Amino acid sequence: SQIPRLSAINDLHKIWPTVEEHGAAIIESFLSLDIVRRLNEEVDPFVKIEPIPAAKTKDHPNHVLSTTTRLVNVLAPISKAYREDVLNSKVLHRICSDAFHVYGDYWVLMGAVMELAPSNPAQPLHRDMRFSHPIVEYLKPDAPATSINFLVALSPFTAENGATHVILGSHKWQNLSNVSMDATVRALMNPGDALLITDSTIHCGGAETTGTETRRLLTITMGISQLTPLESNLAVPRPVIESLTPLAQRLLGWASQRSAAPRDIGLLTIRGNSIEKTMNLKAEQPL
Amino acid sequence: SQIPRLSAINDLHKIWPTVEEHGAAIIESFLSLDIVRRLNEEVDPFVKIEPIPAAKTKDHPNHVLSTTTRLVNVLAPISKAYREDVLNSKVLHRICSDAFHVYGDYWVLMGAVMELAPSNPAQPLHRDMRFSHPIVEYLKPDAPATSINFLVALSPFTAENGATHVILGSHKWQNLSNVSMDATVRALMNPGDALLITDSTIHCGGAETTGTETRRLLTITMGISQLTPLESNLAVPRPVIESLTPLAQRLLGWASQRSAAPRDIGLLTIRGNSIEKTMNLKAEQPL
Ligand SMILES: CN1C(=O)c2ccccc2NC(=O)/C1=C/c1ccccc1
Ligand SMILES: CN1C(=O)c2ccccc2NC(=O)/C1=C/c1ccccc1
Ligand SMILES: [Br-]
Ligand SMILES: [Br-]
Ligand SMILES: [Cl-]
Ligand SMILES: [Cl-]
Ligand code: NI
Ligand code: NI
Repeated sequence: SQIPRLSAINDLHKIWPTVEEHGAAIIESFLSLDIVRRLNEEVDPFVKIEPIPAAKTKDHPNHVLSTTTRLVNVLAPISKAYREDVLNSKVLHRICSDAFHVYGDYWVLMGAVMELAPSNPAQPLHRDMRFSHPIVEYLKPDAPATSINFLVALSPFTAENGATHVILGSHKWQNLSNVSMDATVRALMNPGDALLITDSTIHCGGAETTGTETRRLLTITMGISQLTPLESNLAVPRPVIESLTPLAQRLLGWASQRSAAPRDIGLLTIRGNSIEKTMNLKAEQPL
Repeated sequence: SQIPRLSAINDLHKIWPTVEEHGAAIIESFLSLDIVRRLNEEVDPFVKIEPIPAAKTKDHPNHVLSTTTRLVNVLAPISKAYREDVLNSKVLHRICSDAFHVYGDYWVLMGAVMELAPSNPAQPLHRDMRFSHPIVEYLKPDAPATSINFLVALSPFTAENGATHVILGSHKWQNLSNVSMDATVRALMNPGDALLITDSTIHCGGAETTGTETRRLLTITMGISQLTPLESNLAVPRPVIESLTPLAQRLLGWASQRSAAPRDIGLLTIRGNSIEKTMNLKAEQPL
């Protein structure tokens, strides 16, 4: 059976329950085509200048991604559409608050644009977070998901051009001897549609088989504020940060965070006060 | 039987193995009396001006600590002795690399001076991290410790003045029906001695029974770089940060971090480069 498809408008309350059951759901029109167009236009140049993932120039090379893959993260300074429209997505925030209520506050572990070159091979079937957060492998099997991944199509996802594979129900698997491409279904998606998976969903990028098509996606890993992001916004200029909403500032680690503990003592606090109170960080200041 | 006592000089390799077995160890002369004297002198005024833990002025009040308790964190800007001597402690770094090798890089979750007023009541028996990191409760029982706590005496720890209680072996307990003050032994310590416990060691601050003695400690929670610190150094001036060693900068979240994954892709990275490379952060620059 196929990946459940849900409306961002009509089925909002059904999205997280669907992922919790099946380990994957397609959110049709997660981003409007206007937001996709502005996002694509803004990141275009940064994708073109991005070297190979394991470039000898990098002191944090990515040895896992194929040499044809280009990944651009820390999108806040690059993209007005990302910092304003995506970081304040009503649909994203409803799903994340549904997903992470047991733990507390959530933030962006990584927002990245990925462009796959023609003839990009299929990724091995995997769970995310295993190259950055070894801790997640030590969580009890039934522990609520500590991160989820919105794979947003920025170009068409087809069977031919390497649309994502998922194994439905694999987020609940402990024994992995049944892991095979035989067990997968595809995320066929229009630009702005999003495939939502958990950190336990077994999945992979598909094989690009046309030899002509370039596939692009926005991957948003949302995780509990108790886990360290893969990416830093420490070098984002304060003018850009102060142009954001307080919620967007929190998602980029420019605010203190709270756990769901009844008498929570907080994260990234400064002698009982928040980052934002201490540094007198203003919000929604046009540049 | 009593908490094992070890020399910082002679028994360095024995410290972590001792804690892994018994859940607690006393490191005699962890800090020299000179470092304790300079630390005490530097934090003295900040302890005196610190309001009650749950002060109505705070947007992150601590509702757990007794009203008599004063906790001062983000010590880097306050204390030269902390930022230089403590953050670069050869003994601390050997123990942390022994403790956290399975996970990867570690950093400071919180460095805090705590002063307990005369007649401070005993804390309830507890595990640390339960008011900040709900995630830790979902770790498999046998998961390696993701944080440890150095409770460094800055004044004498006596049975009379509320020396820490620990239950030896309690870091391996799953059933907690045997938790009682009957099962505890005391950390009797001279200034500069440290009680080392894990996030699973059942322990409590003791009852101050003299009505005259003020007890002070430096608590250093060291944790894997995959867990978010309780405290932020985001507001520490760049001059102070650039006065530190690269290792000290990493411990305060002013560097990218690495996991122990064979093909680690890193934490707090910026398009495959480190915070320190990106921002051209210099180190060991006198003010
Ligand atoms: C390596 N790797 C990434 O770089 C990555 C990229 C985008 C979003 C999350 C993410 N994290 C991963 O765990 C990851 C998985 C992965 C596995 C197999 C093949 C290629 C990737
Ligand atoms: C509340 N609380 C703290 O504030 C604290 C202080 C120093 C170092 C770590 C730390 N984290 C805790 O988990 C904690 C435990 C705790 C439990 C019972 C009573 C009083 C404290
Ligand atoms: Br993909
Ligand atoms: Br104590
Ligand atoms: Cl790839
Ligand atoms: Cl207390
Ligand atoms: Ni993946
Ligand atoms: Ni404690």
